Order: sequence, then structure tokens, then C-alpha cells
Amino acid sequence: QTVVTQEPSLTVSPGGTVTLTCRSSTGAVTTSNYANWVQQKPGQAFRGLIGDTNNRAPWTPARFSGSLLGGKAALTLSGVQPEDEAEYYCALWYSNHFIFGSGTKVTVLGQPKAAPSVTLFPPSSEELQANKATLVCLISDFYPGAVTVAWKADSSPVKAGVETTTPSKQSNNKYAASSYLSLTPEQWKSHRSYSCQVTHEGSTVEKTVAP
Amino acid sequence: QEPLYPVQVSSADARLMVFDKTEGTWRLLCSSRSNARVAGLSCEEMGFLRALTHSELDVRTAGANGTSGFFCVDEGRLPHTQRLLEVISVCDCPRGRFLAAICQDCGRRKLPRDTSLGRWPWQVSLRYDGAHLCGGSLLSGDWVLTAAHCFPERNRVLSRWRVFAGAVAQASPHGLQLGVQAVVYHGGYLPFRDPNSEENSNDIALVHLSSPLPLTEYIQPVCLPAAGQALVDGKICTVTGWGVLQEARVPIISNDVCNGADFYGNQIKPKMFCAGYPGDSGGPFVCEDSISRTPRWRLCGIVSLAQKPGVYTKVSDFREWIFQAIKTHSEASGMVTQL
Amino acid sequence: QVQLVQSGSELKKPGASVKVSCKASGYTFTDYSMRWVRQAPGQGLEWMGWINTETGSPTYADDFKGRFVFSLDTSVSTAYLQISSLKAEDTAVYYCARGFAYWGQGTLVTVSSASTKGPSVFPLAPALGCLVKDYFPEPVTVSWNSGALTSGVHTFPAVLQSSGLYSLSSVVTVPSSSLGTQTYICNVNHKPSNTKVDKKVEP
Repeated sequence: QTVVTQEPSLTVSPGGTVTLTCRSSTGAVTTSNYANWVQQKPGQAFRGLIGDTNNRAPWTPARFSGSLLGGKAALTLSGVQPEDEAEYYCALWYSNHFIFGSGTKVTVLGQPKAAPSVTLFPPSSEELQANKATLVCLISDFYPGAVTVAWKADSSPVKAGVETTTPSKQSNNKYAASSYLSLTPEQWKSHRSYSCQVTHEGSTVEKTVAP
Repeated sequence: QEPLYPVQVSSADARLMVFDKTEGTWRLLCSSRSNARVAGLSCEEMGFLRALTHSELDVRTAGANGTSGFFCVDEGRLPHTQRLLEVISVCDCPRGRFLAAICQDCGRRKLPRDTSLGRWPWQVSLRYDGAHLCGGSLLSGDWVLTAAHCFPERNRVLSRWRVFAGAVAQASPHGLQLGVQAVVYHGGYLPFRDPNSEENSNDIALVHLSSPLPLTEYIQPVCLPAAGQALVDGKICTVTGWGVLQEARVPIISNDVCNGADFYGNQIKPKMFCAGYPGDSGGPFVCEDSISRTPRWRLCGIVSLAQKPGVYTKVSDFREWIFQAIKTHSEASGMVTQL
Repeated sequence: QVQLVQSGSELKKPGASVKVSCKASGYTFTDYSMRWVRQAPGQGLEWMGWINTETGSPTYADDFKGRFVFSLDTSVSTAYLQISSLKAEDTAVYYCARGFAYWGQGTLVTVSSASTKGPSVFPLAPALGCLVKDYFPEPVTVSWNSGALTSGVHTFPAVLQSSGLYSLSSVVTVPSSSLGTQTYICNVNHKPSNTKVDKKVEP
């Protein structure tokens, strides 16, 4: 039941400074949690940056600072480079084990913020004949490459039968995401509407389909 | 938990009392032709550095209340034993003569984070050309225990070393300053033999003062851990050092916990332990206990970019080294190696 | 040069066992421990425990007790991980790490009962695409109008489903003016089953 919470996505401009927080659900993050920070650059292996709250790894520079900010573990990246773009995971030690925060994508801002084109598809008559139903929600042309996807049955949420893909870069360096909602034809034809809610940089795009 | 140690020295007659773990019985040690060695061995077992004097007592007049029967010493196994419980058999002492011995008064505050005078009377400052460099803990008036790393080739001219005691502030003119005769460093401390070596292991040195320090309420020796005494995980001990002396209450951390949490995946080496992050080099790591029927502070660790558990020389693993170096290298002058 | 290299991807059926390897170099292997971390698809990271290398003793995270076993071979300086009686939920990228500083690239372990099977391709009628569902194993290649239509085309990574079968989608943003004059066909190639499916996507 211990959950370690990290900001899903953070933006920073080349030269700018950004701070990433790490929260413990049991309370205050302390030196006893020996907070570590791990970096995963695109396509590359994981690399520990910080351990035991503020101990810098041999490759992590001085502009990278790890501390405790208001009952949390924090990681500051100063004078940011486009190379600093990666996924950052904190690991808190709880007595006998580590717990990893879900991770933060830090995007170094190199192109204008792009809004995603959301197109939601109902099941096909071909597929509904095969007694199967899949809602296909396709999200494309967004920057930064971080997106939040939610489904609704009528107006009430559903998180079951939902599988989403992590944003992937397109041919134009923008991002694309896909969500699918598995249902029985019986569930499909049972409701009046079916929605796919997409949140990007605090902005939510929504599409709705009906049986 | 063993709240009471199996070897006891009496507060009234100074008689030695050894517990028979299997019989649950306290016994008196039977007197022999090698009383000096056993008196010395019994004090060492309890964490005292040595026996000051020993005596011969008789049951007929001396009483035997609080004990039942006797333990006899194996005088053949005694010369090279590291323990008293291994050389003792249950025996009948016909003469009824038992052993009593006075041990060196050890690890107590003589009361009549900034610290006040007298809290840690064993804490010393080791100065090279006037500057504080390393810390130490008095084991006696002319024996200080510290880290080997305190004496790199750079700081090896002993006539330039001084030991400051009986003062919390470094500028205090009340505190005593004495020179150094010999520095007995562990021959097993490799960064000395190899200057590219990873190790903190065997980082222990014995500083022998040219003249004994007067024992006052401000100057007193610290106890060594008892023979077989465990280092309890979660037990909160104190770490002292430096211009006024500071203290930090820090918990003992499991080997497993530090080894499971280390960022570089570094395992704590043998003869070493870790303690919670709140640290003056060679400085003390002392814990209090009542296993000797009186509260005594014992030196458990030596201080050997991070907010991580500190790594310390585990002093219980060097007990014999300390007892041997003093027996052997008392008459030595200069740097000395002890394997 | 501290290096950690892990063995290749594993494809196992439920009930089987798997020995994942981690070779260490650039340091004295016995002076530093090894830990295991798991990442199941699109999910968080899990510390599975560590192995003491001067004693060889393993510590396991609560979730990993029983099936998993950390083992060693010092002569060749490698750390192991064996998972016996593989289950559907063992599907993950398992990593080795010497602290959190140094990691291996990961080893993917796919646990699936499924046999080789080609996909069922569904149209996504108009933007238009096609749903390439229920195929085993990876991969599937999708082309539109036999590679003639490439502009605005985007194929999404495959999702492994609770059925032990993969599914993906391909999309193409086209002008409105074309729908009803222009033919849109998606060609799905699943070399592992030796199958090609052409599905015309008309509104």
C-alpha cells in the first residue's frame, strides 16, 4: 500500500531550472529513506544519478542537486541541456526495501507545445459479428510527449479492459499515443455513449461514440 | 537480551563471580598459582583494559553469599585463551580460596550539539603542529585509541603530535596537552601499503603518551566492549568530536540494511559496522549499558558527499589486538606495526 | 570500465523455468553486491531484492519469495536469476544492478500459453486505420496501399493482452476530398505465421 508519487511530466527550456518531487504516502521523506534518483535517457540503459538523498554519482554534474523539500525528496536540474531529457525515477527505502515512484518525463522544450488530434473509433461491424468489441482511441501530433487517458461508460468512469501504449515519436518528431477499451458487444450496445478523455499539459481533449 | 554479563566483580569485596549458563548458577573462581593472569583475563572479559591488583579470599571468613560452588581455571589453556568461559570447569575448592581483583575504573562520568565539560571524559583531540586533526578515546591515562588513517606518511613525525584532554573547547587553557612516545597502527590497514586501495578495514591505531594523563572528573578512560557482547541493531549510541565539542545520538544499522540500500552496491567489509546518519576522524562511537550492574559507556566504533550511514571500525573485533599491542609495545618509541 | 551485461530475451510457456544471467566486469565482483529490479509492461519498477556476494546470501522482496532464486558463479563473475513455474504475470523486463548507480540493459521474459497464430484485421472506418488483433508471436509489419501511401501513416507498438496474444493499430490521416474516390487498403504481414492480410478500409 506504500505509494511513492512523482509528477507524471515536467517541462523546462534549454538553460532553465526544474525541480522534481518524490512523495511518500506514509508521511515525510527523511534521510532514513536514503532517497536515490535514477535516470533513463531515450533507448539507453538506466543510470543512477543520486543516492542517500544528496550523494552525486561520478557522471552527474554539480548543476544536478538532490535534497529534501517540504517533506519530500527533490531533484534539481540547473542550466538544462537538451541531453537532460529522460525519465527520472526516485526510490525510497522503507526499512527493508525500496519503493519506486512512477517516474517523471522531463522534456527539454525544443519546439512549440502541440495539441493532440484525438480520433475515437467504435467497434467495426466485422468485429461485432465476431462477438468482440474494441474501442480504439488514437492520439497524435502532440509535444511534449506525455498524455493522460481516461474512459467513461456513459458519464461514469471505467478503468477495466483499458490498455494504453506509451507515447512514441512520429516521423515529424511529434508524439503519438493509443488507447483501447475491450468490451463485450452486450456492454457496447448497453450504454448510450462511450468517451475517451485525453489530458495533455493541463488541457483535456474528449471524443464520444454511441452504439 | 542478556541484561547481566556472565562475569561479575563485587562492589563490596571485589570478588569475581562467573555465571554457569546451563546450571543457572553463580560461582566463585578458585585461586591458583596463575592468579595474576586470571585476574587480568577476567577484567578484559568484562571490557576493562586490565586488573590493577588481585587478592586471595577465604570462604571461612569472607562469606560466599550470592554464589554456590566454584569454577576452576585450566592453567594449561590459559596462556593462549581469548575467553574465560572456555578455560573454566565446575570444581570443589577445598581450601575455599577464591579470586578477587580490582579492575581499572572505566567508562563512567565523574559528575559531582554543544557539549558541557565531563559528559565524555575519554574524548581527546589529536593535534599536529597545533591544529586539530583526529579524535581519540582514552583507554587509560597513557593509551589512546583512534584510526590508522590519522597517521598518513604526511603526519608521521611524532614529536609534532600532541594529545589534548579535559576540555570541550579547543581554545580552553584548562585542558591538558601531552606528547606521544609510540603510535601502534594495525599492519592490516592496506591504504598504507597500497595508495589505490578501497578499504576502511583494520583502521585502528594505539597512541601511547610519553607520560600518563591525570585522571580527573574531566579525564577518565572509556570501556571496551565485553567478550562476546553483541552490537544490537536499532540501539542508539553517541558519536562525539569537533571549536566546541559536539555530540550526535545515532542508531546502529544492520549490515543487511546498509548493504541493501547502498547506491554503489558496496558491502560493509569484515570488522566494520554502520550507524544512522545524524563526523570527526578517529573520533568515538560510544554506547551505554548496565551489564556490569553499573551504567558504563563503551567504545563500540571508531570513525573511519553523502547523507548515508557512516561506516565505523568495530572495536570488539580488535579487542585482542588492543590487549596484545599494549603488552608488547609499551617500551616502543616511534611508529609501530601490529599484525 | 564497470560494465553489466544481461542475457537475451526469453519466450516461455506457463509452467516452464528461466535462468536469466548478468555478467559483471570492470571491478572486483566480490566487493560489491547485485540487485534485481522488475518492470512489467507500461508499469512501475519493482525492487526484487539483492544478493550478498562475499557470502552468496540472497534477500528477497516480499513479492518475490518462492519462485525466484538469485544465484552466483564467481569464477566467471556473473549474477543469476532463476524463475521456476513461470506464470502469465511474470512477463517483465528484469534488470540487474550493482547499487542503483550501475544497471544491466534488461532481459525481457514473455510468459504465454499461445502458439503461433496470425492476426484478425478489423477496419477503423473514417482519419482511417485498421485494428491488427490477436497474433502470436511478435512482430507484425503494416503497409498502406502496398507501401504507396506512406505520408501521415503511424503504426503503434504492440500491446500484449491477458490472452497471451498481441494487438496493434495503424492509422493514416488523409484528405476528406479523397474518401469515395481513393482506395485505402492495409497490408498486414505476420512473418512468424507466414500470413498476409489485406483489409480495405472504406467508410
